[PDB]
Amino acid sequence: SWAQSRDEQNLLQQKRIWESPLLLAAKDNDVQALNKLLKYEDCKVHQRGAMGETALHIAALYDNLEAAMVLMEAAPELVFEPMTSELYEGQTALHIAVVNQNMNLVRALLARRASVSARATGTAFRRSPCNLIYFGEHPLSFAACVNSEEIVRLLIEHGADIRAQDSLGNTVLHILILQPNKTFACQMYNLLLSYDRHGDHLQPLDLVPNHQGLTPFKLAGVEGNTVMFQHLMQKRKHTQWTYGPLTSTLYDLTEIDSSGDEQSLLELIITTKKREARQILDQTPVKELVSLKWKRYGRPYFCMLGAIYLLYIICFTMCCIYRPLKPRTNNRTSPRDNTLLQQKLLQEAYMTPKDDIRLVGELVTVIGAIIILLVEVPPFHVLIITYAFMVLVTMVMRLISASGEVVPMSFALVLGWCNVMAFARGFQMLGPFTIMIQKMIFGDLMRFCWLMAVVILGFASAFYIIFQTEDPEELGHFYDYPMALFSTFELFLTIIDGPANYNVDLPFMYSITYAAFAIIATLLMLNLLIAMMGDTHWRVAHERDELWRAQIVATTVMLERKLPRCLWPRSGICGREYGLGDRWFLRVEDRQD
Amino acid sequence: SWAQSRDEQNLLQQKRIWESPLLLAAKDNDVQALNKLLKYEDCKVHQRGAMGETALHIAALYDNLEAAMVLMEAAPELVFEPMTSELYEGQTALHIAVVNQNMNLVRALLARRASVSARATGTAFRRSPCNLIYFGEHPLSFAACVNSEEIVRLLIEHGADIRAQDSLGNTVLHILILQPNKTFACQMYNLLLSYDRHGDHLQPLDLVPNHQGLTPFKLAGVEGNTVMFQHLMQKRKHTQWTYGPLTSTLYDLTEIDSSGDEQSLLELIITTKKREARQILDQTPVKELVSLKWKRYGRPYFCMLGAIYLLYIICFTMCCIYRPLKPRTNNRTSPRDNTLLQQKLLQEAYMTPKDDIRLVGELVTVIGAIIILLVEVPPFHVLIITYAFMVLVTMVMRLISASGEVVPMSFALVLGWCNVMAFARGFQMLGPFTIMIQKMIFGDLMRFCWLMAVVILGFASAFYIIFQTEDPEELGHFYDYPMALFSTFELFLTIIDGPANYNVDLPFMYSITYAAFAIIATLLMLNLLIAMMGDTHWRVAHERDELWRAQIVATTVMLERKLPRCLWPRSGICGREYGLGDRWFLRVEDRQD
Repeated sequence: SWAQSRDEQNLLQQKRIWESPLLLAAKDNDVQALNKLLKYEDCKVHQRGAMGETALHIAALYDNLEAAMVLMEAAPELVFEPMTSELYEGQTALHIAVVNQNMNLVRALLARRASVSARATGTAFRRSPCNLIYFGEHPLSFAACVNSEEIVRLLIEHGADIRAQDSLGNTVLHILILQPNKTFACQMYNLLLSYDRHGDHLQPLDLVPNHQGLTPFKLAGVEGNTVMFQHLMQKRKHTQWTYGPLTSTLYDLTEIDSSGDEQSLLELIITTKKREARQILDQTPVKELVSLKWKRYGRPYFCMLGAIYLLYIICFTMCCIYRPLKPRTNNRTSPRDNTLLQQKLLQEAYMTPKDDIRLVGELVTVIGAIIILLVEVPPFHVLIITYAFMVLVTMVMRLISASGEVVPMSFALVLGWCNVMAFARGFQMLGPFTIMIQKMIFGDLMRFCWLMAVVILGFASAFYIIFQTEDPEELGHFYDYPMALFSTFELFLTIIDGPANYNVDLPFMYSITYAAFAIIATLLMLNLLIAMMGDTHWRVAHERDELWRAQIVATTVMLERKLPRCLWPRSGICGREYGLGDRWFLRVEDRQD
Repeated sequence: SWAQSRDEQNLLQQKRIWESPLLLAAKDNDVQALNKLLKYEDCKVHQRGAMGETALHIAALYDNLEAAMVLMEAAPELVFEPMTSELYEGQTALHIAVVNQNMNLVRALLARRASVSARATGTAFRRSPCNLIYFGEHPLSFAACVNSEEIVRLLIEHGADIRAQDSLGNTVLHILILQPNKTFACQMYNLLLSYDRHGDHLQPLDLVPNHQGLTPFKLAGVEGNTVMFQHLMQKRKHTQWTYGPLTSTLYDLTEIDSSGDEQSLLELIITTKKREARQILDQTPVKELVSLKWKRYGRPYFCMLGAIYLLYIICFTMCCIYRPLKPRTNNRTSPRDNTLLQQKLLQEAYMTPKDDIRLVGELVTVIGAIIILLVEVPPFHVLIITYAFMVLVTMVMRLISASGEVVPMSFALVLGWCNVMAFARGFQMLGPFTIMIQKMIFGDLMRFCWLMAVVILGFASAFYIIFQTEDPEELGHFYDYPMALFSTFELFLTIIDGPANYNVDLPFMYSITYAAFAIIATLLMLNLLIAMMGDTHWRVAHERDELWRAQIVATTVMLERKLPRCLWPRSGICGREYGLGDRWFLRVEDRQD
């Protein structure tokens, strides 16, 4: 809707230039038409367009070098003119001549003393999926993005401050990484770091964060610009001796796995929604860390948590398959050939001190339940926190001592068991299968359960109307509509045997309909779900160890934020005694090929 | 952990050179800084690093030719200096100058009379997956591996003994095969066999075993260096007449299928854990043998064993489906609507001489059981040896004459039957299906049963808590927890019909949970196993006849070690009468294309 308002504003600008004789003469450089229009008669030069145009902006935008030469004699001060409002705010013609790769008015605007500190604070320049581009505010940032090297160099030779920022806090190095051209923009990164002359006594342009606190090295990791990222590692690495085909290189390891303000590089690789930024994990200075971090101190510290969780659920259940549950001494003959039960769940009979051992084993879960919430005072926490509710619920179900106690118990038990699926990630060749289950359910099945619920609410609603006629004493598959859904559900998954009596005849509309149910659902709708399962399985295993590797890291940093020090040293060997400084290093070796 | 100790030692060497002014001057060839440091003042030259450095080692290692020229005037005897300890033991600068492909100090070290017999016995040179390289001890072996031909030739012209060995017994030909460059290293194999001048009266360098007894021809087969292997067959073959497009070539067949110390080449191709070394079996002098060895004398000798095994198991079942087993005259009414039985297994009633024919047929298995153990006094022996236990167990179950006799009987029978799966390998287009079953179970299923046991110990543990309430007289799927696992197990494999009564109402938490069991397991967890089956099936049949060919050979040599001679001639025709010698040959023909 706003883009239409961008388009409604845009054509109004075209109708505006169509009516003004100056700006329509500013479309094409008809200089003989201009000098009759400009030099002879007295025309105002502040003819504003639909959003703040001048003729000086138009000839700069439609590549009229020669027409703007006439404009410089007539307009000495329209260089000092920003574009006005609502898409272009603070844009001048110094920006515009840069965007069209040159004009040599570029040289003439500075010969008329243009302002290179002009900030393009418009909406149509701000970072958005609405704009198809993003180049910041300053024309120096407009210079570096379009890959025009000498045009950049001219701005250095007129005082364009490299250390400028946008509203987002992004400097000119941050804009170069955000461009979709990756190799084509990498050469500017070397040229613009040739002009980092002083550094302003701290962070010499390569460590300056934005408003959200992002160095361009880490932001390169966030966007996953892999080609740029290898080029920034060339600066970071500091090679030691080389031994023929061997190279004892030494990566720097400074912003990777800190405990800083954003706590890592690695979590920022995880917590973005950009799927493609996880390609960095195959790159060797990061790939070596997460293998070393997981091999020693990662994997056995995980399984030591994993061994505790198995003994927890076995204990639970041991205190959940043994339940008090007297024989039925209460109200007897309420099930008149009807809802059967005889246990009724003992009130406070906590005698027989085998039950005191059970009372010990019950308290093992309860104390362990509080620990999980003492962890989680702030896709698998949603298992274990909902595990932590139901253990607390089933004790409140015992302190109040109500009746409906199995209904939180069954949520508690199977999610307690199915949460050790999460522990199968640290047992390699079992990792991404848990990723596969998440890919089936929230990726394919929940956008397919809307298809199965259509069919199943037809036939179950159908069969209730067919078997409204019959005595459900024979053929009790559809005695009522609530279980009719459940009864059709496993005919749909080929479990219930198919309702057939053979003592009496069936009604005639049943035989057609349940046969039509068989064709449309038993072989067809079921197997088309299986091919969706069979499609995504081949999608995962073709990228297997990748999503295994992404599983390890996000597990690892999550383990670090909830485990203290003095049991975990920060990986990579230290400095200051081997004599480089507080930067902590790790080395890696390679053959040439 | 040791690699960190390699890295902790490595940076300490960097801090060591950082503090010493001589070695830091030995980093870059600042000769004007050196002559003030060396020629003017008196500096010791035995400045040892963190593991035994000299400045003579450093300039040799960081490619300072000119700095080492100053070192030769100052240090006449540091050429005679090995690297000291714990990674580099016995390494001198004569080794180091070789590794950097030249220095012409290479010529000058021998001009200072360097020792080419120096043995690099360090840990960081020994064969390991910790080291990324392996080049032995002697610098002649360091010369040939880096593919520097004239630098090799210089060592011949100063007395480098080619016949030297490492601690492993590997000569210089063994190192050339172990390099990952295959074509790039093959040219050294011709050049170094140009200098096998005498041969030391026996094994002229091409038949010298190591400490584990490996000729380089056979070791080429063990590592599967296929490109090198074809080049070694060029030496072995001895071509006869050629007839236009025909070529009556004649491969040598000496170390392939011996009865020597390592009993073959072929078993060594099998019993390595290297999967890729079985690529040799497609190469034509070996591919022709195993086809000829299996076509005649391989296949019908296998099926003659296979015909015996079928009549064995048929005579096994014949004395196992007829069992003595009286009617129940003993304790009657112990199953109070409970565990039923009426046979109780007769003690010693061996009358009715039809049973004596059974007593004959029982002794057929027992004698045949001892033969299998008389074979196996020292993945399918584990079938037949466990077959051999249970037949012995079921006779000890008869001599003691105990009761629990069917429990070893059922292990005995189905593994007796399923061991003739192994006999389907010699019946082409049935071979690799038995390989597929091993690929499913130990390759995919046992790294997936840990996933199924998670789900199945939830829901079976769940349903026991749901159906703790109910009378199990109706709906006896879950009367107890031990059979509750078995009852959920075939709901998981879509066998048991789904527990549904329709006389009474079911408990409410059942209907949700068993429906949730249906979604997560019946279509989802089951079919994702099937796609794993459907993945590896396409992996096997794409490489079908390969793993069929590997199946034949490992079957064949296993048949040779347990069958004597005078029924098996060693294949390939003989010599000494056709006039070449004791080497036994086989010929093969080919069109040009």
